[PDB]
Amino acid sequence: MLQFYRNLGKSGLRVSCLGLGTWVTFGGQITDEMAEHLMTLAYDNGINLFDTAEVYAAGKAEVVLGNIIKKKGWRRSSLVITTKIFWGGKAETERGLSRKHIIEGLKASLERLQLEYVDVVFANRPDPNTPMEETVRAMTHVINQGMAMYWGTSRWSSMEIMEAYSVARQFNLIPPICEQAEYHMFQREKVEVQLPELFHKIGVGAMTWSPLACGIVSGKYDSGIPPYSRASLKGYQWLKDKILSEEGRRQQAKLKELQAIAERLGCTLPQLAIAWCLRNEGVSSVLLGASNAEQLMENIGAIQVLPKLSSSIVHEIDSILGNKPYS
Amino acid sequence: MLQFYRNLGKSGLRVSCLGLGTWVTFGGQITDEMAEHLMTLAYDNGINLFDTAEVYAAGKAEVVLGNIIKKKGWRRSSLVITTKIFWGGKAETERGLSRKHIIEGLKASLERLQLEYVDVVFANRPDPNTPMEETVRAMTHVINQGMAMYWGTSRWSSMEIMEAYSVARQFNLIPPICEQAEYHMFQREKVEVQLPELFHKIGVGAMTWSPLACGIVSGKYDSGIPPYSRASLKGYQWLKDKILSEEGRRQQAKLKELQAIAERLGCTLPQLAIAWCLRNEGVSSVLLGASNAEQLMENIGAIQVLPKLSSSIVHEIDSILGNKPYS
Amino acid sequence: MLQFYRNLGKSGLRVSCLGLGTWVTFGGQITDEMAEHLMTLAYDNGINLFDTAEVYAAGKAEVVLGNIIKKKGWRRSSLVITTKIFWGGKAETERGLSRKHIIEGLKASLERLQLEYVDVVFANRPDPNTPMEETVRAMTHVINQGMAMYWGTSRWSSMEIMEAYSVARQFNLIPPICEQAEYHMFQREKVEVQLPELFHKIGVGAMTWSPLACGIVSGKYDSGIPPYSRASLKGYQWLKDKILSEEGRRQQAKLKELQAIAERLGCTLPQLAIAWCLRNEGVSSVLLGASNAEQLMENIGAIQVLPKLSSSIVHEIDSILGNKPYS
Amino acid sequence: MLQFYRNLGKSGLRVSCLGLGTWVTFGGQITDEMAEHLMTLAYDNGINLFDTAEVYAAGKAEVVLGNIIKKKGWRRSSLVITTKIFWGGKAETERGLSRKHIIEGLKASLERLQLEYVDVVFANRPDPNTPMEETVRAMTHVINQGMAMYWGTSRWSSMEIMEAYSVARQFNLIPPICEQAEYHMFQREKVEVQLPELFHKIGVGAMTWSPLACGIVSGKYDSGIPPYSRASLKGYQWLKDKILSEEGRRQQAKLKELQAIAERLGCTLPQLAIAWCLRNEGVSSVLLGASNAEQLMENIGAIQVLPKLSSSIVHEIDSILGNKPYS
Ligand SMILES: NC(=O)C1=CN([C@@H]2O[C@H](COP(=O)(O)OP(=O)(O)OC[C@H]3O[C@@H](n4cnc5c(N)ncnc54)[C@H](OP(=O)(O)O)[C@@H]3O)[C@@H](O)[C@H]2O)C=CC1
Ligand SMILES: NC(=O)C1=CN([C@@H]2O[C@H](COP(=O)(O)OP(=O)(O)OC[C@H]3O[C@@H](n4cnc5c(N)ncnc54)[C@H](OP(=O)(O)O)[C@@H]3O)[C@@H](O)[C@H]2O)C=CC1
Ligand SMILES: NC(=O)C1=CN([C@@H]2O[C@H](COP(=O)(O)OP(=O)(O)OC[C@H]3O[C@@H](n4cnc5c(N)ncnc54)[C@H](OP(=O)(O)O)[C@@H]3O)[C@@H](O)[C@H]2O)C=CC1
Ligand SMILES: NC(=O)C1=CN([C@@H]2O[C@H](COP(=O)(O)OP(=O)(O)OC[C@H]3O[C@@H](n4cnc5c(N)ncnc54)[C@H](OP(=O)(O)O)[C@@H]3O)[C@@H](O)[C@H]2O)C=CC1
Ligand SMILES: C[C@]12C=CC(=O)C=C1CC[C@@H]1[C@@H]2C(=O)C[C@@]2(C)[C@H]1CC[C@]2(O)/C(O)=C/O
Ligand SMILES: C[C@]12C=CC(=O)C=C1CC[C@@H]1[C@@H]2C(=O)C[C@@]2(C)[C@H]1CC[C@]2(O)/C(O)=C/O
Ligand SMILES: C[C@]12C=CC(=O)C=C1CC[C@@H]1[C@@H]2C(=O)C[C@@]2(C)[C@H]1CC[C@]2(O)/C(O)=C/O
Ligand SMILES: C[C@]12C=CC(=O)C=C1CC[C@@H]1[C@@H]2C(=O)C[C@@]2(C)[C@H]1CC[C@]2(O)/C(O)=C/O
Ligand SMILES: C[C@]12C=CC(=O)C=C1CC[C@@H]1[C@@H]2C(=O)C[C@@]2(C)[C@H]1CC[C@]2(O)/C(O)=C/O
Ligand SMILES: C[C@]12C=CC(=O)C=C1CC[C@@H]1[C@@H]2C(=O)C[C@@]2(C)[C@H]1CC[C@]2(O)/C(O)=C/O
Ligand SMILES: C[C@]12C=CC(=O)C=C1CC[C@@H]1[C@@H]2C(=O)C[C@@]2(C)[C@H]1CC[C@]2(O)/C(O)=C/O
Ligand SMILES: C[C@]12C=CC(=O)C=C1CC[C@@H]1[C@@H]2C(=O)C[C@@]2(C)[C@H]1CC[C@]2(O)/C(O)=C/O
Repeated sequence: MLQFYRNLGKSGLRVSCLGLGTWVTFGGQITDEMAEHLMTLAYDNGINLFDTAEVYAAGKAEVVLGNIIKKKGWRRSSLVITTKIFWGGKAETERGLSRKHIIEGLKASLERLQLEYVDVVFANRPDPNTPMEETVRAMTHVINQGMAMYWGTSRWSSMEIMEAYSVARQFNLIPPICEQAEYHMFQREKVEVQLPELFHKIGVGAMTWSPLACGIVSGKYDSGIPPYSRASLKGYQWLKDKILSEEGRRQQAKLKELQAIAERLGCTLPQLAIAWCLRNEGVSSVLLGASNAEQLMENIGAIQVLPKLSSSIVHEIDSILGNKPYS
Repeated sequence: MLQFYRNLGKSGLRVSCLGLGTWVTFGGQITDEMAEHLMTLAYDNGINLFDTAEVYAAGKAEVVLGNIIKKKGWRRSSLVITTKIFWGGKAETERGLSRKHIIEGLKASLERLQLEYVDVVFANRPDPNTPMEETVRAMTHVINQGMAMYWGTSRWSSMEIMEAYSVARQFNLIPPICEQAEYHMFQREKVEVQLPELFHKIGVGAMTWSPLACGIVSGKYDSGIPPYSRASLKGYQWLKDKILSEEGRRQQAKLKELQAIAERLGCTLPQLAIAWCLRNEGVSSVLLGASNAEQLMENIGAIQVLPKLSSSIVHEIDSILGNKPYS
Repeated sequence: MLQFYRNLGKSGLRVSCLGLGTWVTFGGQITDEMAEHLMTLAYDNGINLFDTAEVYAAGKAEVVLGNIIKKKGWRRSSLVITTKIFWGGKAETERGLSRKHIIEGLKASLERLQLEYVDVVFANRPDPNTPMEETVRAMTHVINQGMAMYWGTSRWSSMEIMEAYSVARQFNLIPPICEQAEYHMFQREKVEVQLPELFHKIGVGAMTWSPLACGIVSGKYDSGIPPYSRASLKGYQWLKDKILSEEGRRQQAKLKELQAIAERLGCTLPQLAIAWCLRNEGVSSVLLGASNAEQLMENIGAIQVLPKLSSSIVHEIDSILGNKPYS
Repeated sequence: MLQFYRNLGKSGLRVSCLGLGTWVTFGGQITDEMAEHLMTLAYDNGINLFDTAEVYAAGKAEVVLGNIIKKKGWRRSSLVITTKIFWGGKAETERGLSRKHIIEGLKASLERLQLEYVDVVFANRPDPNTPMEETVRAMTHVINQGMAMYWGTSRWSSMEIMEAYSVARQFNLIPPICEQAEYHMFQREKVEVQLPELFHKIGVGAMTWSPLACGIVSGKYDSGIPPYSRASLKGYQWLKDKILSEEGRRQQAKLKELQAIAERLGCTLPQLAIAWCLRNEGVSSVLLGASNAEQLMENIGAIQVLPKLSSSIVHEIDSILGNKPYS
């Protein structure tokens, strides 16, 4: 049976199995009014996890997220707000995981969010120019300063996450509680094989992103790049190329076969994809993305699909994908 | 000879052998005017220990306690105020011993109390969803932040209290100074056998609660549930059932025999019961409960009974109760 | 050659070899105007060390000391202000070295002093009811909170000071930098034998008090208790009895012989006594006491006596006193 | 190829290979208007490193630097501001590396700078009267207090820097990230031989000063002390004597030969000297000094000289200097 709320890794932080992200949309692709409606729908449906980053829309995503929280007046204690730090400006010192940028970056993010603290502050990616000890000491400092409750990693290799733990235990600092990693039918290796090891060894939880591979898994690009789609937005040529790549067309081919299973289960492809991401209880929460209310409500409906993901169905999906990693 | 003031465990915190609790009464069963009178009587009689919790009357108990302190103008340095954290709201993240709720919960409690800090912050019960290290780190954090002077446990098993100590010594954090445990003639095992071990091994003190078993030991329920009694209050059906249970009637049977001893000593059953709780010097303080001034003054009179609790009397009481635990 | 300024123990805090205390006088025996003049004379003569305590004149000494500092406008960075904590009120919890009283006591002292911090906060005496770890953790906390730069002990045995060091090194806390001990011709054992060991082993410095044994060494009580003398003040019967005791008269007998040496050196008995206290370079600073400007200026003149304290003179003084401790 | 921005030692702090210092000039030799122009030129040319000290012009240098930052409105996150502590006043306690002066000194510097924190706080020189542990604990404290991001040493021997590291690792404190050392054609030993060892062993970076030996390397003193030159300023007789010393004239002799190489490379002597200081990648940044815009722009032009410092050129320079240290 699905437990809607679960611990993020071994930490005491309880999050909904689904969260709502703000990449591309908040302060960018969608209006603040649409953003307000989406967050309200999420909150009213039990979602307590909202993710953002200092880099999203050059800080505007955080401003919008913060405005909604203040306008709606929801109790701060009922929300789990997370933000990621790494890209905070054009100046040399305004990027990275140095103590200087972690403190300056988080302080600026909190100011934009109109919050005293975030529940989890994440390193948006690894920093090849800053030693682990400095970063872990900085993360520990902002937590001790009450600017964050916990910290986590994103896009870090399992060895790098273990290195952070090593530094934390050697210098009696605070270890990370979660790794925010990409997870969907076409990106499974890290989450299915590596993360479970980190959970058992050092309690690291898995909060996944892009469950629909930026919308690709929806099947919407089955015949070209639809107008208004993310892949058609300015600054997202990389996504369009990926979709139009040889491999991208392959993916669409497999999606048609997966569509057959969805109809069979009585759900949509996106609902099948999102439910699939939560099938295994190694994933603490899946961060959703949505440009409108129809998509968000559809996505939230993935919860009803879970009970239907039998061993046979899963095996059938693995046969189609043909990318089941080795354990 | 009885020493009215004593250290709470091995810590330097000095508390009166009797304290006044706020469960059921403050902000609930009794008026704020009655609450003011009761706290004033306690304070004027040397009591410096006052206990509350974020969950009592949904925060109203703390508001009332805080209003009295401010109105009476007693020096903060002359008071020992304690509050318990665990149930702070209906949202998923508003309960438990996670760092998030410990900080948010205590901050909200202090705001209601109109205090900068409590002397002891207690975990109201064990949290099966939060690792010990997180909880001990959080408790240590609020103490270092000046929101609490010390921390303690409540309703924790002796192994769990030792686990908190283990974590504290392994990561150089602050260990707990006290366990708030139930203690009365019908619940003796933990306080008489387990707590003494913790005192000698890790200095944990014992602050006990419900010395009259919610009023049962008073003998008032000898013939049914009296009107206005706690057991007749809305939301306390559990107490009524307990009193009307097979075991509950048994307890009343033994109380009649204990009543004979009380008359013999020239005191009331409640005074005998409370004095009994303080007979052994393993108990640092007993938290009293009272819905009116007659009960409180009667209860405080238990101090004069102590000198009379001879070895013979104690043995006689053990014979009647027949529940003397094994050491 | 005498170095007027020296390190307090092995710490980096530099103090004048003479300091000015506030016991009995400030906010008590002398007017605030006299207090202002005395502190000004001290400061203008190079003294940068001023000592007080929460217990002196029930907090009034600190208020007077603070008023003078604010009125004169001396740079805070040019002063070394020390206060002692232990007796802060009539309530049970308003005394001792518990974390509660150390924090509440120092906070109240700083408020009275109108200062953000003291340079050294001292435990006024040992606390038999509070474990060392709690006290050292509390002292470390107020230093980390910026309420004090360093901490020290007073009236503690050399074993107790070593215990504080043990706790500090075991839990990585801050060790004490100084012990404020009584030192004069009739009380030499601890300072001459024990303190030097602590300096070499754990860097503890010696700041001494009552160099004239409350005025006894001045010879003023050679024929009874002079009017207006400290021994004649209300609340100082203990001093009068000490002076009028069999041992006290003995002391006066030896003082007459010491007076002969003083005349010979061309100085007064008090100057000889104070210079004697600084003869050995094991004493970092001697805290002076004075009820008027004549005494203070006389006392400060002890510095010119030092060059004259030859080995012969010292041996001659030891012969008269007959209390040279064993090394 | 030259990387304009580089890590300061192994820390995550990224600095421009050239920085601008404020010694002698800011708040002293040059007007605030000239200072503003120089800092603006530096900033606009990519320099993000600005150095000062509490002792420069008795605090006026920091005031001027702070006024410029506030007036220009540059983002704090785009700047790396460093200040040095040691000489903060005439009083005994207003100098040194004691916890008292480190905290009071840095607090006063920040107030003058109108900044909440500096990126790096440096000990301006070693303190023979303060134990290393006290100093490292104090440096760690101001960093934890958010008054500085990191700390460093200046003018410390390689053994003393290693001692700071030893203390930091023994007591789990923060180690230094950089040593600010003198480096130019006539002072090479420490930077070329000792500092590289510290970089590899404990990650300490090298930020060098006086690349032109106070202007001597410019060749301007080839025929006496030019009017308005630093050596002619009041309070700099020491520099004049050094230039007019036997050794100083020698240096000028070698400068004439170096001038030949400069012309050959198509650059000025100062550009050759500064580029020389950056030839080796063991130096993280070179702090420039300038009394006017012509000098600063000339100095910044040293960057174009680097590509020209071939092995032959370097060897030729070593032959002339004849002071190549032994590795
Ligand atoms: N740590 C990291 O580096 C990263 C973190 N994240 C986090 O994860 C969150 C989710 O990632 P995101 O890539 O947005 O998620 P998805 O992969 O689920 O893509 C969501 C996007 O796909 C489209 N879509 C969503 N639902 C449907 C539907 N039912 N039918 C058709 N199209 C649909 C929408 O785009 P459109 O309508 O414009 O086509 C929407 O914006 C982010 O907001 C962020 O918080 C994301 C990436 C990286
Ligand atoms: N840590 C934990 O989980 C717990 C902590 N506590 C703490 O302990 C405190 C005391 O517990 P509580 O259960 O109230 O204590 P008791 O068991 O002593 O019960 C007190 C209640 O019994 C009745 N009573 C008291 N004295 C007399 C008397 N002389 N004659 C007749 N009836 C009397 C009153 O109820 P009425 O008049 O309504 O019948 C009164 O409210 C609490 O306020 C709280 O601070 C309590 C429980 C749990
Ligand atoms: N840590 C601790 O427990 C203690 C700390 N202290 C500290 O030490 C300081 C000094 O101690 P205190 O006992 O006052 O010092 P002294 O033993 O030097 O006694 C000073 C007193 O003696 C008299 N006196 C001083 N100089 C002369 C003189 N030249 N001729 C005649 N009489 C003189 C005055 O008293 P009068 O004129 O009234 O006779 C004066 O108040 C205190 O203020 C306090 O800061 C002191 C005791 C204990
Ligand atoms: N940690 C420490 O103890 C020390 C740190 N420092 C730091 O290093 C910085 C730089 O040191 P500084 O000694 O000023 O540097 P330089 O050795 O480069 O000397 C700079 C001075 O030389 C002259 N000069 C500069 N460029 C030219 C040029 N192109 N042609 C002719 N004359 C020129 C100017 O003086 P003028 O025009 O007056 O002749 C200028 O003020 C300082 O500002 C400070 O921040 C410096 C010393 C010690
Ligand atoms: C949540 C926690 C504590 C607070 C925090 O900010 C970060 C972490 C991360 C790693 C956790 C840790 C614990 O609470 C204790 C854990 C969970 C540990 C990993 C192993 C662990 O050491 C363990 O399993 C004890 O049995
Ligand atoms: C554009 C960006 C920001 C600036 C930049 O110099 C380079 C990149 C590359 C990749 C980006 C990144 C982000 O902005 C954050 C992204 C987009 C990341 C990949 C995933 C990501 O990490 C994230 O957070 C998902 O939402
Ligand atoms: C009070 C204290 C210190 C402050 C605090 O917040 C919590 C505790 C709890 C555990 C205590 C501890 C001590 O002070 C030292 C003690 C009392 C210890 C248990 C054993 C102990 O280690 C001991 O016995 C030294 O002899
Ligand atoms: C109602 C409550 C709160 C909400 C809830 O979901 C479940 C319970 C159960 C048991 C309760 C608890 C409290 O509210 C606090 C209580 C009442 C506890 C038992 C003792 C207690 O721990 C305490 O503090 C005594 O006063
Ligand atoms: C001043 C200091 C540091 C700051 C402080 O608040 C208290 C102390 C007390 C004990 C000191 C300590 C030191 O700085 C290092 C010392 C001085 C130590 C005793 C021995 C020592 O460990 C030593 O000798 C190293 O050689
Ligand atoms: C009166 C006092 C305070 C109250 C009390 O219950 C008992 C005493 C006894 C001894 C006193 C003490 C003080 O007040 C501080 C004194 C006077 C101490 C002896 C030296 C002392 O420690 C000190 O500080 C010298 O100045
Ligand atoms: C920057 C740092 C961390 C923050 C800080 O305030 C000071 C330092 C100085 C020393 C550094 C340290 C590290 O981050 C880890 C380093 C860089 C270390 C020296 C060796 C090191 O231990 C290492 O090499 C791990 O591989
Ligand atoms: C004058 C000064 C300050 C006062 C003093 O009693 C003695 C000196 C001597 C040497 C000086 C010093 C400074 O003022 C800072 C200087 C000038 C240092 C040598 C280099 C220095 O350390 C520095 O910072 C370069 O800019």
